[PDB]
Amino acid sequence: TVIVERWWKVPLAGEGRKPRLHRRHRVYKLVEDTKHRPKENLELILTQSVENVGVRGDLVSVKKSLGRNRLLPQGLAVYASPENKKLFEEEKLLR
Amino acid sequence: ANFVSWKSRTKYTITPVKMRKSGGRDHTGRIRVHGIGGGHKQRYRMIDFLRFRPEETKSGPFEEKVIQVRYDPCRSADIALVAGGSRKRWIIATENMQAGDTILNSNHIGRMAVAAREGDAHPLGALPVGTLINNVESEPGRGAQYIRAAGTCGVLLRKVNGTAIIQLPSKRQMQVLETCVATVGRVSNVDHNKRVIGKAGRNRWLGKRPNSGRWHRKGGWAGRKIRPLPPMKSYV
Amino acid sequence: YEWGVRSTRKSEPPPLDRVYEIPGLEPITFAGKMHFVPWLARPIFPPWDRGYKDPRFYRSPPLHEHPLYKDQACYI
Amino acid sequence: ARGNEYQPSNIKRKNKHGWVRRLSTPAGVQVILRRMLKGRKSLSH
Amino acid sequence: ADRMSKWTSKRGPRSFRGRKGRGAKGIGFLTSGWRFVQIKEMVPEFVVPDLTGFKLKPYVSYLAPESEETPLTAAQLFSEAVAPAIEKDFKDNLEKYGFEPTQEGKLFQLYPRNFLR
Amino acid sequence: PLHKYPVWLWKRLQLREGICSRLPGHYLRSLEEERTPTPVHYRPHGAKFKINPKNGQRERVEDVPIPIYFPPESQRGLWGGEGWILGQIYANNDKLSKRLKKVWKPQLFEREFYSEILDKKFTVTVTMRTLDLIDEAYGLDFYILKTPKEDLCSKFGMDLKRGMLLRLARQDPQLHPEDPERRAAIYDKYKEFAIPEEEAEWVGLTLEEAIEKQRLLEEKDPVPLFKIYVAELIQQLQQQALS
Amino acid sequence: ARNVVYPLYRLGGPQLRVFRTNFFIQLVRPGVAQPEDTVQFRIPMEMTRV
RNA sequence: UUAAUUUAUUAAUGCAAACACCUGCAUUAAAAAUUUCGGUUGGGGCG
RNA sequence: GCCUGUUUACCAAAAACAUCACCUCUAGCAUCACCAGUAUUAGAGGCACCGCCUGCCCAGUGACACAUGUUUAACGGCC
RNA sequence: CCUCCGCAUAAGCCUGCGUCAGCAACUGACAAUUAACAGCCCAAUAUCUACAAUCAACCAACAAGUCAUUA
RNA sequence: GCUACCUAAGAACAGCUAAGAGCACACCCGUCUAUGUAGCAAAAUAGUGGGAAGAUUUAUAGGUAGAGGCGACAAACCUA
RNA sequence: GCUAAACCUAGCCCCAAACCCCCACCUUACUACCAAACCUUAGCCAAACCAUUUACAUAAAGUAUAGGCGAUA
Ligand SMILES: [Mg+2]
Ligand SMILES: [Mg+2]
Ligand SMILES: [Mg+2]
Ligand SMILES: [Mg+2]
Ligand SMILES: [Mg+2]
Ligand SMILES: [Mg+2]
Ligand SMILES: [Mg+2]
Ligand SMILES: [Mg+2]
Ligand SMILES: [Mg+2]
Ligand SMILES: [Mg+2]
Ligand SMILES: [Mg+2]
Ligand SMILES: [Mg+2]
Ligand SMILES: [Mg+2]
Ligand SMILES: [Mg+2]
Ligand SMILES: [Mg+2]
Ligand SMILES: [Mg+2]
Ligand SMILES: [Mg+2]
Repeated sequence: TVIVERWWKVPLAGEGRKPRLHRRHRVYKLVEDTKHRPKENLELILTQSVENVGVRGDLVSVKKSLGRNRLLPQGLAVYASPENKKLFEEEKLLR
Repeated sequence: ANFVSWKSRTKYTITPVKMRKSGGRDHTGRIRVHGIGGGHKQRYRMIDFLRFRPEETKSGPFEEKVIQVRYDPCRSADIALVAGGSRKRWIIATENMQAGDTILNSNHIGRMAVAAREGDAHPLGALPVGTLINNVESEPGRGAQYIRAAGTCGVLLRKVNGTAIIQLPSKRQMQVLETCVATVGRVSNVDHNKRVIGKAGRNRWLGKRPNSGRWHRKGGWAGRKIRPLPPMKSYV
Repeated sequence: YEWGVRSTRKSEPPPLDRVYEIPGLEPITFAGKMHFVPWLARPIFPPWDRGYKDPRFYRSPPLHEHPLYKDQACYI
Repeated sequence: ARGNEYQPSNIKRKNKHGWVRRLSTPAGVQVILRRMLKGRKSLSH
Repeated sequence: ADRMSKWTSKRGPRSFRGRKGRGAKGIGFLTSGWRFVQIKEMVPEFVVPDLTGFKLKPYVSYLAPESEETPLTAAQLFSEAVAPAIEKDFKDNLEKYGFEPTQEGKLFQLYPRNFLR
Repeated sequence: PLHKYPVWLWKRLQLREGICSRLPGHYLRSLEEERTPTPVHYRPHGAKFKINPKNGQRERVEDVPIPIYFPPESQRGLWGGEGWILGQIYANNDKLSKRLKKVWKPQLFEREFYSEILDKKFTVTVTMRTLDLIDEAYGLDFYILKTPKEDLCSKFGMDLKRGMLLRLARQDPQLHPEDPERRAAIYDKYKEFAIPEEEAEWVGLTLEEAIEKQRLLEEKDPVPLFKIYVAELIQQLQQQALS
Repeated sequence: ARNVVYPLYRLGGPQLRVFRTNFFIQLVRPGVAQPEDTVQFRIPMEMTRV
């Protein structure tokens, strides 16, 4: 996503008033574009005998393209929520 | 604007169709092409450029009979009313095509070549390499979208595995699949090039308005651009 | 080469509102009103048949309900 | 020859300036609204 | 060039003078050859009673007494029309008394008017 | 002269006069609330006060939002809290050059999702930030049932919120028929967002669509006065019979 | 009758009947010479020939 | 226009992003857009 | 100036513009122009029928191709 | 003594030299233009409609053309 | 609704010699002179003229709209 | 002494208070009747040009700030 920043600073409005904007507060300055950040892996739990990304019951770190585009549609992996990690630690105690 | 296109007839028909001139105008009513408008009134003969199509509940190669070779106002090459089985259709005529002529529309690529007559159609694998061809498809079943004007002809330079290479009359080579249909011979109405318009009125009868009088200065585009030949383009 | 351009064929109806994809809810359209409203959903109307018979608005059956339809074609 | 200009016909008057044309576009709808807010007797041809 | 004048049927060209008419009503339809079919049932039949022996003249004599206006409300017409039938059939299915819930099968419907006037 | 009430109150007055006065109060509360969305296109400040470098004195700061334009294609799908930014730039990021206007459009992706509550794969034009919010919410059903109406900012997303909330409210056995255990797994998973069936039907309606819904509720073919007057008369004669 | 919405006729419907006639009539004297078997009226606009 | 400032705009590439199109950021053009055309001077131009 | 034509409604109808003819450039292609066309075609320009002819030049610009080069019926120059 | 005008239709206009009254067609009241001419048309769904016009015949073309059904 | 170009479906072009031919009406235009200059006319009148089967003229409806259209470039015409 | 002069009240303005208003008619409006909406305002002007810029209860306070650090905000 695109994060912009105002060039001209807004005079502050108060506690119960909104800031009224001039045509010079419409002049923005691109401070960051989020798509050009170094991307992050997401944590998952695979539930089958998948490729080298992991085995049954393990929470791992996958690229978002393989994780969103193959694993989560096909039922192979579940999200790394705190709610299912209880069920899979309790699965690991049944071994 | 209220531009509804006249090109709306869904079913193929032998008859002439009343067609509406554009004047060079868009669907938005503004001129996009200059110098169009005001010619003699014309009616459109629907041409079946997909040369090998079978009729209903028939297949294979089939003969056809030329009933009348006819002037066409909508293009430079004259056309032939050609009847076969239970359907008449307008096709575009080759050079020496008379009334009563008979044409083989074929689909079978022979193991040998096919020493074809002047006006029949064959797939490109069924020809001797180096014959004058016209009405060349780009894909199998696409329809003849190439080499269709009067007197033009293309030549089959070489054919390779599943491949023919046509030479267009611009002398650019084309790589087409082996199994698309083309017709042999050159297109009719030859010596359309050696034609004297004679006066500006005969140029206005064709729907061609005069050029503007605004004097343009010639820029770098207007030399004698000797270019090298363009690379051979394929549709495979 | 199909005859008939896109601009002169029957115009495609606009795509259905995404309200209809959700199973649980009944959509709210301008069928409760009796006129178009652009800020409500467009309803799906049942295929309406004129109950009685009228001669100047007769619509013939398609060419199989005609009681003499021979598959073997005659040439007349 | 100049000044003859207005060369009348009722078809071009209704199809150029009439009510149905003024309601065909929202600009002409705002025209009719300026006529009713001004208070005129004839809002259109 | 007029704006103030009412756009009457006398005014346009032939195609405009043909379509627009006065406040008359359609009686039939046009068919091929522009042949007008007049539908018999669309014509209003003036149902006119017999005016023989009828003793109401268009004016009333001045010796008639003056009374008060009591417009027929729904409670009055229910009262004198229905209420003794209810009282006589109560001292011993609302359709028994002249009530019809639906009126699609009715000839002269009250809402909407399918009679005239 | 003047008006009695100011002009920006007038729409709020329209929520008092007629058909809007008969709207249920939990809907009108949900329109009267003015809360801000999550900052999408601007870094929010840390605290309210901020000690500036130029004179070293703490001065209060706010976080003025960026005006975001939402085209109706954003209401066809689920974008994030984001749309086109209509704004202006200075030409070489110094102000003494030409000012010239720019639209920052977001990057769109026609993806596919599976709602386990509504039990359906949707094809949604979506943004990368939306997918990141789905991952941060651990599922699209949690993401739609967690996001506030203002923040989620889609017509189709509030439609999905209304459909999921009616599916959870009624405990509908049309979720997975001939399998009640799986329905109890889903219905226990999203148990936290249980809402009454009265309040769930009004979730995510616009004001005009709610006027249409309220109008279709209380419309009736009117009572003929014969039934009313027969009720009055048999009740009146039952009052006579007790005399 | 005039200034009354007429009920719409479909094929096979009942006869359209007017009971209390709304429009009046007046026969005027002809200002020009006319045949002896001709009476001239002033119909109000919404009244046809039939 | 080879004046100054631009490139919002199109069209090309390039790199990210996404697994060709779209979007972001750069570069190159074409089309343009905004703006201006100092002074003295035995009138002004030239010097 | 080849011709017939066109133009400054309301001060210029011309030698100006157009034009047959000739030449240069761009374009290998379908379903809203071009066009329901396909290089003998279409579009962008120049000059002005036909007849005898159109000489020399890529230094500079611009285009072309990145084989440092090609281009003048391209801008232009020809002691 | 003029007439290169006239009479109609189209388009336009909307009662604007009809009756009565009040340089030397204006106001009030009344009255009229009457359909055969001309507008205002068409039940679907498939399926047909290659051969100009010009006295249409010889001819002669090119700029390739204004006219139709069947189940 | 003028005018520039176009779209649709229409129309007119006598006579004479023999084809964007010639003479020549109707019709279109406006060379040249004169009148007129608050005029009959915010561009006319009288005569002379160029064209008049064609790139003609014209009635009707439709289209293109001002950062534009349109242009056989006059930087014209787009309601004096 | 002709033209004429005069005239006083229709109404209006600024406040306050109070939150207002049968029939035909989107086809050629005034016609009885048949298979789709949202998208920064800009510019004049001031800066003695112009090109970034240029306003749209009280009190703090024209203060902190911003600004071809200048007009000004
Ligand atoms: Mg040319
Ligand atoms: Mg020229
Ligand atoms: Mg005219
Ligand atoms: Mg001096
Ligand atoms: Mg000449
Ligand atoms: Mg002229
Ligand atoms: Mg002039
Ligand atoms: Mg002149
Ligand atoms: Mg010339
Ligand atoms: Mg001639
Ligand atoms: Mg002269
Ligand atoms: Mg002549
Ligand atoms: Mg012209
Ligand atoms: Mg010039
Ligand atoms: Mg000039
Ligand atoms: Mg200034
Ligand atoms: Mg200045």
